Amino acid sequence: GVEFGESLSWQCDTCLLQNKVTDNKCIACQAAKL
Amino acid sequence: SMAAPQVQFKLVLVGDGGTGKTTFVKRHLTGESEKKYVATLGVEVHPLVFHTNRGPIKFNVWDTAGQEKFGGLRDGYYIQAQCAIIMFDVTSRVTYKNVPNWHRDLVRVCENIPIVLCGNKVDIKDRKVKAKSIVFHRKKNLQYYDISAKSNYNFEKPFLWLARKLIGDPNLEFVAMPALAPPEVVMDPALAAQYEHDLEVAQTTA
Ligand SMILES: Nc1nc2c(ncn2[C@@H]2O[C@H](COP(=O)(O)OP(=O)(O)O)[C@@H](O)[C@H]2O)c(=O)[nH]1
Ligand SMILES: [Mg+2]
Ligand SMILES: [Zn+2]
Repeated sequence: GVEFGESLSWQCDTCLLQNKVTDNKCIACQAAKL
Repeated sequence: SMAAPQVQFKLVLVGDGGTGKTTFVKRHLTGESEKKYVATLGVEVHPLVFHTNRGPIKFNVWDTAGQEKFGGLRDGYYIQAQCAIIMFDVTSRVTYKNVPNWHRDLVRVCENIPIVLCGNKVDIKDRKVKAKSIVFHRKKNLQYYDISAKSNYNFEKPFLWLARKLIGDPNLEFVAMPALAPPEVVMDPALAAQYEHDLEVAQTTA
C-alpha cells in the first residue's frame, strides 16, 4: 500500500490531541497553545 | 502548549472500574514510558505506536484515573475521540451488563466512531461471561475480542481492527508486535483454543 508519509493542525503537548489552528486553546484539556 | 506529520488517533478506553483498563494499556512499554498526565481531566494519555505495512500509527489511549467508579466521565474526556475500546471483565457479569451504558455515553458525545468490545481476564479459569452470551457487539457494528491483559493475550487485535477501519484498508497489517511487558500470568494454551473455538462456533452456527 501507499506509505502514510506520502498519503498525509497543532498538537497539544499536554494531552496529545490534534487541534485546529483556529484554536489557541486545546479543546480537550484547555492547555494554551502558547 | 504546542508540541514541537504522523498518523495518530485519540482512542478512549472505557468500561467499569476494575475491568483491567489500566493493566491493559500499560502492557505497551513505550506507551507507558512516554505517557502524559493531564491534570485538568485526571487522565493518563499513552502514545501507543504500531508499525504497519504502510508506516507507523499512534493510538493516543486515554486511560482514566479511576473516576469511572463514581459516575460518568466528563465531556472533555470524550471530546474528539476517533475510536474506542469498551472493556468488561469476563469474571464479572455486571461489568458486561454495563457495556450498553458505556456505549450510549460514547455515541452521545462521539457518534459512530469505530469501537471494539473487549472481554478481559480470560486467563482466569472460572469464566462467567462466555462467548455464547457475548452479543452486544452484533447489535451495534462492534467487533469483539477476548483479551487477557496480564498475559498479553490478543493484545494487538483491537488496535489492528481499529486501524483497518480508521484508515479504510482491510489489508493493513502490523509488521511486528509492539514491545510489551512480559506476561505476568500464563494464558493456558488449551483454554485459549477452547475460547477461540467457542467464538468460532457462536459466529458460524445456524
Ligand atoms: N487475572 C487477571 N487480572 C487482571 C487482568 N487485568 C487486570 N487484572 C487485575 O484486575 C484489577 C483491576 O485492574 P485495573 O487495570 O486497575 O482496572 P481498571 O480499574 O479498569 O483500570 C487489578 O487487580 C488487575 O491486576 C487480566 O488480564 N487477568
Ligand atoms: Mg484504571
Ligand atoms: Zn490538550
